Amino acid sequence: TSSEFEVV
Amino acid sequence: HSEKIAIRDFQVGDLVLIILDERHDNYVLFTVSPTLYFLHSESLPALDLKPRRPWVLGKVMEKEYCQAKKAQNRFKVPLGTKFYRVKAVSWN
Repeated sequence: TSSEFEVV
Repeated sequence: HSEKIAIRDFQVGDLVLIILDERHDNYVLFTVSPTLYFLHSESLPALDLKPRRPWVLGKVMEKEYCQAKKAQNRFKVPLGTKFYRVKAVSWN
């Protein structure tokens, strides 16, 4: 999940 | 009444129309923003949604700004796309 997207 | 649906600049407490977006395989907020506002996965059960009902009315609890870091992702957006995830509960 953290591979796919992150908070920015 | 104060019960009118927000369409932009979503704030805690806003009434929002949460709709199934088939092209992005997710629930989103109805908006006139060009940016996608996805429903946060944690909010699905309390809205009686499943990971489908076409729309539900919710109350905004939290907003988070995100970016896709891989080209293949659950939001069906390209690498680098920025979008929001919104936590919401039922309006009723």
